[PDB]
Amino acid sequence: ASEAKQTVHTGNTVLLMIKGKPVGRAQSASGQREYGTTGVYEIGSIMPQEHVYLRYEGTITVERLRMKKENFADLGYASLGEEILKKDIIDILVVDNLTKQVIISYHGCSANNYNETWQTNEIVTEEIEFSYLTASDKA
Amino acid sequence: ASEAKQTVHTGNTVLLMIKGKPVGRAQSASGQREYGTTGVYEIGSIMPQEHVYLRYEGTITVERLRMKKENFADLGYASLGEEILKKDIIDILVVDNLTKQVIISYHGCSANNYNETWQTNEIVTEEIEFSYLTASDKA
Amino acid sequence: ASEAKQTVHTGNTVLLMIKGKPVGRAQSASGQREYGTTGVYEIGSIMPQEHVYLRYEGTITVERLRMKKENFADLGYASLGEEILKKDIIDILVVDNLTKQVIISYHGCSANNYNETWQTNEIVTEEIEFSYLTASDKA
Amino acid sequence: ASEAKQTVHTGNTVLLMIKGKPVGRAQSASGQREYGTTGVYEIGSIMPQEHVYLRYEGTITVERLRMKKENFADLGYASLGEEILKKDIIDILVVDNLTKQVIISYHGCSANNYNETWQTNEIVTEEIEFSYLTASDKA
Amino acid sequence: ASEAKQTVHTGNTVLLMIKGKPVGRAQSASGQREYGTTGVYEIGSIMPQEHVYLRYEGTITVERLRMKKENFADLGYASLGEEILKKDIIDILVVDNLTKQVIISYHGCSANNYNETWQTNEIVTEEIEFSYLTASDKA
Amino acid sequence: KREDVIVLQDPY
Amino acid sequence: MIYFVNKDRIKKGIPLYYDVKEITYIATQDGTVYEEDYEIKNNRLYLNE
Amino acid sequence: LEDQFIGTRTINTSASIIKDFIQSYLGRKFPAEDVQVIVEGNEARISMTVYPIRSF
Amino acid sequence: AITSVDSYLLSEIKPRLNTVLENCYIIDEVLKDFDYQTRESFKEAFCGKNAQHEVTVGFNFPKFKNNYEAHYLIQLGQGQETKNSLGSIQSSYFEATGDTLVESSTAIREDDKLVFTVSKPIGELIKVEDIEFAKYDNLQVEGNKVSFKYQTNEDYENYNANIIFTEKKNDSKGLVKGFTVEEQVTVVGLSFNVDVARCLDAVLKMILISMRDSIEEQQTFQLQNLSFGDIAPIIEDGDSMIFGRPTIIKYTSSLDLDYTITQDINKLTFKERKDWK
Amino acid sequence: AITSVDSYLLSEIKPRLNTVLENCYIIDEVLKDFDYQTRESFKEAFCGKNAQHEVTVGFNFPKFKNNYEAHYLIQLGQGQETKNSLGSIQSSYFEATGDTLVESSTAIREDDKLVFTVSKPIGELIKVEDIEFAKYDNLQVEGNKVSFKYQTNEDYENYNANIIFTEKKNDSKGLVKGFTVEEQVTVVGLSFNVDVARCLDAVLKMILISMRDSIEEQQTFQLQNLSFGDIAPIIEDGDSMIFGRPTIIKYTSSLDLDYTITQDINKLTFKERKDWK
Repeated sequence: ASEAKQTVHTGNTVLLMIKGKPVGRAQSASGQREYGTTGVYEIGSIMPQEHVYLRYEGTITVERLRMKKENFADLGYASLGEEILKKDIIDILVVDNLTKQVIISYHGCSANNYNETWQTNEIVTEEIEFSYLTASDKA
Repeated sequence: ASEAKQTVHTGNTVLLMIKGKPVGRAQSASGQREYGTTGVYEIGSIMPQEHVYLRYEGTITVERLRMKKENFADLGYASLGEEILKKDIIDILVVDNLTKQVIISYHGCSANNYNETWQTNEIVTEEIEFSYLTASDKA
Repeated sequence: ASEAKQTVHTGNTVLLMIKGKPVGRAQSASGQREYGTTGVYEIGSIMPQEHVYLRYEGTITVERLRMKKENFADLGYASLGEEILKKDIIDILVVDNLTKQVIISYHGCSANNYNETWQTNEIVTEEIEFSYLTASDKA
Repeated sequence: ASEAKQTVHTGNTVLLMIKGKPVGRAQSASGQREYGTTGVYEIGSIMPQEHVYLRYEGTITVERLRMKKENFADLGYASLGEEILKKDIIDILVVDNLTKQVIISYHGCSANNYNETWQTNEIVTEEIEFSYLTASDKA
Repeated sequence: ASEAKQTVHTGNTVLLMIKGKPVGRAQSASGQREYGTTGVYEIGSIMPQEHVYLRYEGTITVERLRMKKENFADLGYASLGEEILKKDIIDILVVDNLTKQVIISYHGCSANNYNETWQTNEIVTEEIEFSYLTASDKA
Repeated sequence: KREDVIVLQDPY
Repeated sequence: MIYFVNKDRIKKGIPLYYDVKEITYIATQDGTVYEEDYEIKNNRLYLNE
Repeated sequence: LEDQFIGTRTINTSASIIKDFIQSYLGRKFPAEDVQVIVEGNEARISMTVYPIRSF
Repeated sequence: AITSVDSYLLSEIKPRLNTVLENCYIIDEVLKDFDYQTRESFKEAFCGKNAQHEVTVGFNFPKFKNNYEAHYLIQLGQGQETKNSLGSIQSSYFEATGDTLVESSTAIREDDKLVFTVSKPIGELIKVEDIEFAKYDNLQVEGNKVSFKYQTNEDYENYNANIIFTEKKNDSKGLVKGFTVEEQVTVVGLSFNVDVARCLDAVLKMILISMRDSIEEQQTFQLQNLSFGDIAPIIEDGDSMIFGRPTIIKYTSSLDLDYTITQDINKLTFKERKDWK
Repeated sequence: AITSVDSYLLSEIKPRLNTVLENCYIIDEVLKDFDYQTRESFKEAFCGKNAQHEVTVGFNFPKFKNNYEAHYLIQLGQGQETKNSLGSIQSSYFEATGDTLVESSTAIREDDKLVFTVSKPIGELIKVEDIEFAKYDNLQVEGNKVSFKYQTNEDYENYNANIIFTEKKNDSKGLVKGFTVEEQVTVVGLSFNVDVARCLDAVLKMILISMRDSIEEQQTFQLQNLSFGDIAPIIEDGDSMIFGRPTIIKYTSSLDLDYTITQDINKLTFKERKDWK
């Protein structure tokens, strides 16, 4: 039995795609978003009178096992040195595995930091964080 | 046996409703509230003489499993991009499941931040936080 | 056998009372207190010469399971909205269960913050914190 | 067999005494001490040239189960309200249980803060912290 | 069976080399990297208009069991005292164990701090952190 | 073994 | 055997656990049940309402 | 005054939710003590008390 | 109160089981995921008013033989106290209140009031269904009657409502003293046919889901939690094996007593007495 | 819905097992890591259309003898509820929706619209394969038909598509009430030849990997997790031993019911009534 009226996304249900290639062995993606909501106050009451949006901000963080080939460094999406200055913005798509249908798009991603951890009883881990210009979904 | 003289609310006893629809698969709601209580001091004693209320503040935070349909983004309550500027305030009701009777109302909610976490052994999680203008209950 | 020469208070030994009603299902009470003790130093030695008391401060924090009736909101001791401006100070008594004898009184309590947490596998929890003007015991 | 050439103090080996009475049911005592050691640096080398002592500071913190009688409040050593202004400094002695011989003396103790926690599955706990003027041992 | 199309690096797959000698008993290496990505905002919209890279920074941290010979102090890479002023920059290579092929190079490493922990039920641990001028990979 | 658990009519 | 008798079992008849060939004793709180007030058919027991 | 909703836009509504909704409408826009809600079948009759002017 | 989870479950399951089994399309919906022949055979045998077989419910350790074709065995399990109140005060009351009740009733006119009559004295009124009264309506409760002003409400002179309320025992003060317990009951659907055991499992899970909304376990017996065992032979050495799949139902509930207080104080009085030293 | 993981696994494994075994190069790829003689012997015996031996699948506790040369025994295991929703509301719907379906279909011209016909009434359309319509295309759904404007699309007059959609039961409101369960099923490949047991293990792991992409366990039965036991003699005192290696398949899934709501409100009405006090 398979029902649509209730369903949740799961780690197996969702592809992560960059430039039309799926990202293998991605372990997590974390999207965070903030609007700077500021409350308005005045003489005459302690209550907030209004809220205003002032500054949009958001980041996408991805953890991945470091493959022997097609790393973020080998794919060119990450940067180790001054060549960060020569990487154009990229769009990261999170896509439904069954329907191949875009769930959410992060547009204009730009790398904040890049980590690699080499450890003796574990698989090596990449982690990367991007600032992005906006996010959207289409249906 | 069923007694009213003692009873506590529980996760099963309480509906969460927005715009007259129940929010499916909500995992938690956390309501927090602050009055800015400031103590008055003077030359002549170390004791506080009085307390005054100066600034009301409060937030409602909701965690939810990301459904394949009727997400906060699909319902329109959340915002991913600049369209946050076009969302009017909404009222969030917490309602007794048995009597359909309002327990507490959060009025004038406005989104502070919105998160989604995609992870490989778990169901995807939405989380959202709103500032609100006031809260009330009616009986 | 029952001995007085050693005895400690326990969760079962102590009633919490407000306005002459016992608070049902209270889970904890935490009383904290500070005097601002400041050390005096001078040219001629590294040692503190004296200590002085400069500013008394204290709070009482209470956690409670949210009952379906006689909540702090229903009792009126808590406030959800602007009606906080209309609540007079209240005195909170901690009382020996056996002798009905006052152990400690917190005088002039005034609410700092109020929380409710709604969660899916748990009983709902109230928590409240008051600033108070003084504390005393009588014997 | 009982040897002196190696021996360590233990919770059972040590009495805590105030004003010549042992403190019953004391759970811990923590003594902390600081000298403000400041390093001297100069043009011409990165190395520290010297260290100087500038400000002595120390505290003694005691946790205790709240007895039904002879609390720190009942003994008068603690203060709940403005009567803190009328408590003279007291000396706290830590004493060898076997020999009745003073291990360390904290002189001129003065209370910083006082806590009581009332909780439903536990014995009630007092905790108190004093600033002190000096510490010494005699042999 | 051995496949290249998927493979991840692991603690056993990777040599750490300094000055053409492998570092024995290295327990972890952690490489971190930051570009100072700053968002551009203006009057007329809350959205970020652009992101700019402003300041590259990175560190390599290595934990190692303190050998009886060929410590970082004995190898001369670490410094205990003023002789830090006489250590030239060194390049740290992380190398594929099978192919002897360089995975990533950290160039111009310079020591920030150096720790040793001596403990009674454990092997002694060295830990060292370097700032580096750049990182690169070659293929 | 006796037919206690599942019990069936007599053949006639 | 023992059965609680209810409106359904009155209307539908009690399906007996055993393949009863004959009854040697039958009784209730009110006493013995007389043969005009019970019947067995198809290994079902029917009782007077 | 009128504000009205029709067309299956809601689930599991009750007389209490109606009364709060009206006060949300009025609070953002008269006393909650002064209004009554009766729900019956598909109808919710909302009744407002009002004070005509008596002469002294 | 003191409570008995096993007897609650027996009392609640038996009518619900009967009312599902007498209603064919409910079973046809519950068993939609099973194999077609399993579904149709179960529905033919046990379901509908003409069903020749029957299910049964009862506690373990009876002295007689049971209907081993299909039988829900209820089996009281472990428990432990989990959360305590300060002073063990679970609540306090000014008027001794009984169980919660829901009753259907109709309005009637009486002396230009509308009234609803209830079978028992109303200790507290929680809700009159689908009505919220204004102050103008002059809502009053008295004895076992609810009363409601006629003047503006004449259209409702025969309005039909459900009253949710609770009994009163007596006018007395006291403290509800007690604690919370977490307690387990096991239920197993025995059948010598494995496909019947699997269908009885499905039906029981449906029944428990439906039970979560009942007033009994909304007010008490909260936080129903379900665990499921393997399917296994319960008895193995008859002419045939008997199979079952256990389920464990865990509930959180209050155990408490009404400690009545006889002491009452109705006047302070003041006196001044003079100290001549 | 209520669900039966065991019957799902049986229904899903049997056709997949048949379709792999009738296809030699698939087995030749799956067994590439085994010893050459093991691989060739398995492929000779069980594989291809001419295979004289056969594999079999079924539940445990049959009353007859099985094909102990190669048999997948399916064995329903434990489970527990893991995550609950507030109010137990798993979802809500304005229109009672059935199972998800995927069907092949072809466009046809009708009255200068293109239409796709579907075997059942469309409760919701999720995707028309390889098409994204513009507003100009005037996409509409009606009954069991999808309809699509002809004017600009004449080249596609016979276009072949797959429709992903879901049934509707009826036009009614309600709440999907239920919870999530984590549940285990064991599967073991029995053979009296140890090399056959090892090959049946490999084939089963391949089948389960392939199963992870199916709509059934994408929409339900999510988060498949596999555990593996030792290889051991299952029976030890025949003329020969019977060997097997257990695997445990664990699934997370929703148990829920459609609680329909009959209450509907279609007009508010307002009245003013005057208080003369």
